[PDB]
Amino acid sequence: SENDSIELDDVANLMFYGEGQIGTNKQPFMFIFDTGSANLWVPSVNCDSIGCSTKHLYDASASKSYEKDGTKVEISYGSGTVRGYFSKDVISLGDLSLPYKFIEVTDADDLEPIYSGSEFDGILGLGWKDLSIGSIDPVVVELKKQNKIDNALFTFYLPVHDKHVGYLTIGGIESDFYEGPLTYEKLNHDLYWQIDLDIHFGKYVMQKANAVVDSGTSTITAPTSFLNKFFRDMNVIKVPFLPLYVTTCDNDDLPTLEFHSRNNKYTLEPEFYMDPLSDIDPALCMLYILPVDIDDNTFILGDPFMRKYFTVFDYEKESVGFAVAKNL
Amino acid sequence: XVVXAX
Repeated sequence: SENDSIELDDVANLMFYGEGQIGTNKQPFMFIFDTGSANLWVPSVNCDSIGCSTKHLYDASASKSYEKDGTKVEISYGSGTVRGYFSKDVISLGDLSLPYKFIEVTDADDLEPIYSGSEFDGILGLGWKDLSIGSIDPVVVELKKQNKIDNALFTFYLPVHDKHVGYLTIGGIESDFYEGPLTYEKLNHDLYWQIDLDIHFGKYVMQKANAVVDSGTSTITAPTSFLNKFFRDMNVIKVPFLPLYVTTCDNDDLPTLEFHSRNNKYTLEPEFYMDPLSDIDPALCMLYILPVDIDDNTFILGDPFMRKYFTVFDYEKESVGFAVAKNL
Repeated sequence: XVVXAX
């Protein structure tokens, strides 16, 4: 049905870019449609921070739909922190436009080495209102109210390493994205799209561990203790600091990650968090399982999982839509 | 990579 899929342009399969637009002159912007956060920001012409010299900086004075605020804010992600000040304007995402309260970053120095070396200009959240800094009603939630799209929900379909594109459809569930079945899980809370799963792969079972489906995380995630015993086996190598372990790809002891909620079980095979590391001898590949510690035992199910199952997000259904992405 | 809010 009628909607609007925002083509996300993959990068080494560990982050994907979209094409946002702000203001009347429709100032273009390479965004990251992230669900781990619920705030939209763009670097301001006032961003005197180096990692800003190499990108599209928003220019208020060039937009007639630019409303002033100026309240200062911060936003802490895993890759760093950014700071600037509130402003409001007409944001565009494909065939849809809407007046949204967003942020103009002025300070991004904290987001290095990530920012200064990537291609996205800013971030556009997609999480829940109570996770946003400011209690900003979520973009997609908004376009629902204003009777602008079939349903209040978006869709995530990503390619692998390369192969083909990926899309972010806002509104309705495009069925050409998954093969057959589609199951739904409640939510624990309305922050990050989070569920109550029993995460495990080896003999490491954990009850109701918090699992956050995240488009903005490029790696899966378990805490330190839950991983220190990961070397209990897995002759995984630890290349110097950053970004994570690298192992041999024809190994034979790497356990299909098992994620299962009572209603249904989701399984992830090694093939998902491997390779390339080819030119650098094609018999080696990167693990792609980082040790991240949030609050409690929070597991970050990022791309790898979304790389297997085509996902559906809905504020209305108030849950996530899991189902095998269809490599077609 | 990136691990997008805390």
